Amino acid sequence: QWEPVLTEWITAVLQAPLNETGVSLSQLSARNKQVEMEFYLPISEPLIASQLDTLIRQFDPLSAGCPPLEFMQVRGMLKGFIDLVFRHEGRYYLLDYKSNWLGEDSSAYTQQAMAAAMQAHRYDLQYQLYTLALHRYLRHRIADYDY
Amino acid sequence: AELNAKTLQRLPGDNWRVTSYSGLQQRGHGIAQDLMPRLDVDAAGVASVV
Amino acid sequence: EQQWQAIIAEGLGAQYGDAVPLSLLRDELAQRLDQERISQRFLAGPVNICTLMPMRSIPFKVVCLLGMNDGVYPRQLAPLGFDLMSQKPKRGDRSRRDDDRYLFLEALISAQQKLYISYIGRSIQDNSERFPSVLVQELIDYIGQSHYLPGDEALNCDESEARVKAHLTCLHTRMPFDPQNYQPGERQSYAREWLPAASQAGKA
Amino acid sequence: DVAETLDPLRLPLQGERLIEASAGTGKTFTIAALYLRLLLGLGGSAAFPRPLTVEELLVVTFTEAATAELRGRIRSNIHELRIACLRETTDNPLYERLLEEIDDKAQAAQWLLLAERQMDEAAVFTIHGFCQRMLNLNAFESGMLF
Amino acid sequence: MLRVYHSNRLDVLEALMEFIVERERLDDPFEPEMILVQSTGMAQWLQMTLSQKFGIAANIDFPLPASFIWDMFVRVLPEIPKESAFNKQSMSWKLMTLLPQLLEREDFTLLRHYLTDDSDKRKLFQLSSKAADLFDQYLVYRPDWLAQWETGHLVEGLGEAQAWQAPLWKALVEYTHQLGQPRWHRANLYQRFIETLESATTCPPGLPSRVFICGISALPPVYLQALQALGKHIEIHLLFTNPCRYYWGDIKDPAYLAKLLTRQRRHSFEDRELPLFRDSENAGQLFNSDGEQDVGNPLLASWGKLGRDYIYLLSDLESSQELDAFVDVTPDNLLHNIQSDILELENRAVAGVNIEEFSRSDNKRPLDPLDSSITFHVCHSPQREVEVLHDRLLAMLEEDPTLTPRDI
Amino acid sequence: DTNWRSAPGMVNSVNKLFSQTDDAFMFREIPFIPVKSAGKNQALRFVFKGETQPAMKMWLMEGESCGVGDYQSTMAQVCAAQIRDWLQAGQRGEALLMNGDDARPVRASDISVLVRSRQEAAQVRDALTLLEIPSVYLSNRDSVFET
Ligand SMILES: [Ca+2]
Repeated sequence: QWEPVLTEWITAVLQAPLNETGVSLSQLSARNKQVEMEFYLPISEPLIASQLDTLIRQFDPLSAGCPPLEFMQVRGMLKGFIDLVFRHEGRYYLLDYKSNWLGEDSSAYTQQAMAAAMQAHRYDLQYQLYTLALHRYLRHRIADYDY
Repeated sequence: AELNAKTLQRLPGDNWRVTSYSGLQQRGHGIAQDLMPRLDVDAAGVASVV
Repeated sequence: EQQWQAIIAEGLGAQYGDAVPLSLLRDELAQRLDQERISQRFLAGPVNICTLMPMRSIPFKVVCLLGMNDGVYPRQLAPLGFDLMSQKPKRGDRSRRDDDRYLFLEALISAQQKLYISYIGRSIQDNSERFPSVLVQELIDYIGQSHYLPGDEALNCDESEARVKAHLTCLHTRMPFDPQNYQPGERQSYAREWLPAASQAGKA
Repeated sequence: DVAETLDPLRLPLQGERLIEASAGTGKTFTIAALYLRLLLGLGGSAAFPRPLTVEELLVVTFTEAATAELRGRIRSNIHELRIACLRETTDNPLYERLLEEIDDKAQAAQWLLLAERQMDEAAVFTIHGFCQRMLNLNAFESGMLF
Repeated sequence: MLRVYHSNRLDVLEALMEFIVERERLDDPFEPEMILVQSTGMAQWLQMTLSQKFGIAANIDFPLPASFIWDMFVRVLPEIPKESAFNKQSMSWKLMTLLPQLLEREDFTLLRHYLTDDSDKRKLFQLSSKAADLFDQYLVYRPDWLAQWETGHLVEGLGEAQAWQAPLWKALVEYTHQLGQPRWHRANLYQRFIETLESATTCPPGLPSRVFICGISALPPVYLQALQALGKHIEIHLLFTNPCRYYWGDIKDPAYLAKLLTRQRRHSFEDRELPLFRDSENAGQLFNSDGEQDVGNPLLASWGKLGRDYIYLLSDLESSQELDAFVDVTPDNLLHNIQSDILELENRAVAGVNIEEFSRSDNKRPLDPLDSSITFHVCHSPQREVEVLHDRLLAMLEEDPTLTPRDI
Repeated sequence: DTNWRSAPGMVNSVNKLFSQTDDAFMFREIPFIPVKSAGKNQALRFVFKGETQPAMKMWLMEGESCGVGDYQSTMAQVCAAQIRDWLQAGQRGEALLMNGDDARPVRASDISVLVRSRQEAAQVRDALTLLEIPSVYLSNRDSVFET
């Protein structure tokens, strides 16, 4: 008895306009989709929580809510799964489906409420990290690529 | 009893680990990211009269 | 929930008509759950304690083998008996015996700097003696048959051999607070914790 | 009635034989001997039709520590009698009386080499290990669960 | 081409894989770099090793061999269902609806009684499985057996049980048809696969660019051939880590021997091979009728049993192009000495076949009481055994620095 | 026929005892045939505070009647005494196990008290322990949990 609600829920999210010119999951064919990408970003020279908080600040207005540096020095690797990475014949993207909230209804999924839970779970980091990976990967694959 | 125990002159120093945006999410996911590598680790909780 | 769904969907796939008794599923859910292994921490926070996995012979500087006792390492299991294929073998075939034995070899081969070999020499009860897995026997036996200590250069094959095997073989103590573990030399313990008791420095 | 003073090397390795190993009579030294004979098919008229493999000489003891020791003692005797086959010379009892019965020290050395590397599968189990083993192999006849 | 690389250490083979990737840029439309592997461990070792000597590792697929071969079947051949309808699982179920009917046949009399005395689908399900398990196996080792049984024919020389397995198999195939499921197994499909690839000598229909095979010291005869034919339109880099540089396997016809006297090329330089002109083949190596009556080193003799088979099957391929990548092992340690022997296929064991040999002892190698590589420890119990290790790990950590814990 | 492992004096005493009556094991089907003691052992002997002792020695309580009670309090006592007697006389090199012209002082590790049940063991362990002679019941089944 969840099929109606669900079958209607999925589509609504598919034919949903991403940023601006066109872009909507439903417009993505197999060839332009790569699901669940697993990456490994080596990290030499200890990554200090504080040292990273600085630059993360200057460039990101989101990470302006500066509680950060909640982890401690780490040398090694950096695992990570990317729910989805696709291309709108021009560029590549980072999609992460996030099922969360019990926060009643709609009013909690507004451009404000969302950017709130963002720092709440410090997902912002996920961004910078994930993209830093796609960067390294695309640069690696696309022989002579630009950001 | 003419004994004594070797005492190592080395030190811990550095620690090589393989983290993963887990340097963030505080534990509880202990053995969780182990049993299900792709579990929706971003969610958790109970539900009620909603 | 994954395994449960799996086990059921699979049965539906092959279109099973008749009904199913719980036992069937529980007993299977059990088995699967018994085989599902967790090893996500294999190469991050160092020092990996594990089992000999076939098709995973990575090179390490240090390789330690523990519990290489007879009846324990070359892991067994007899073919179904009605597995035709096992009576009339062929070049492609595979069996655990073969897999494990070639595993022990992959260790030696993969150990770049140090090979550590250990087995249990006696049960702390009837004190009867136990034995090292034949594989380990085939190793020191080869060592002794192709080496000789500096001192002993003119004595005998068998005699020079013994001294070698005996020299590499190290008989440990029953308790960690045994003083032998605290004199000077071969593996002086790094555990001062026991030192006082090892030196009978107690106060009744 | 009244048994023949047992001479291991001359015992007829063919069907039904009862051996009384009195108090500390070297029951173990006997078993090993008889084991080797069998492997190399030695003996003579009191020998066995053909040579047997490690995985054909069934030995059942009652204890667990028993089969361990029995299995241990044998791998050793084999490694020796085999070596004492490459040197074609031995100066330690049993073995010598054995080489005199050997006709091709060079072959026995080979045959034995296999017996050596085969020991991690020697058919030396306990009464109980033998059972569940035959059972689990012939499951249909025993109506056993896999 | 089906390139076969024999190396001494996984490192060099990882190296060659590292280079193969830096060279041909590979396309990049989210095309997953492929590496057949048989243990998560490898996948992790490679992933990390590669993320380093490149700054990142992202796509890479680690399909198991069996899952690769079938992947291609779907690609090459016409309309092959993803996932066979004869997979070990579904087989168990289909076999559970069948067996009950197949009883009381005289054929299955043995099962007929085994299943009666009692049950509640417990005995029936273990059988339906151990059966499906076997079939799943016969579909790889003896895939011709089925094509035989499918038509009712038996195969001369097999134990009984074929008495019931053979019918049962014919029975499963017929039943799966009525169900309306893709008749295609893995046996009735490998022959065709090769034929359509071995022929159609035109071009690669649209498969992957390059493929690697890392850390798998064993593959089925059929999977190799399947890869062989595939290695005519695709680049197959099979990285086999071999314990000996010379050939240590057995031989077929004294006619097949000279066809082995070929040579392996260095991945970058040119040609090499086994020692001693003819004498080698002669002497005792591949004596009487058997195989290498000497297999040089006695350790590699009784252990590598699995290796021989795989190495022997690799050198029985035609479209192959094996090549050396063996790195030396200077004999300074006891470990290095032994490791060296195994590499050069030589036996330094001394038996003392003669009083000349047996009396002196300086013919063997000098030990060095100070040598700690390869040590032996006898303990009273697992606890004790672990407490002791922790001590010596500590020791050998103290000993030489550079030794981080991950190296143990 | 040959009994390696044991002293001539012993094998002779055991054979004599079990040769008394016919069918000592009282079962015509379980006859007792003596055994020849091995030559390599012909040198074995046990000397104490002077000369060599008999392979077998029977200690007989006095009196006409005797309850199971007595023949334990008194036998354990006796046994106990003879143990410390060998031991003490052992440190003084007067208790020796000799193979012809070789010898060594008997040590606790050389004495052994066979028993039929837990109690009997205790009975012994006590009279022993009463003489500061430490012991260990090899057939102990108690668990670490009721200590
Ligand atoms: Ca997500």
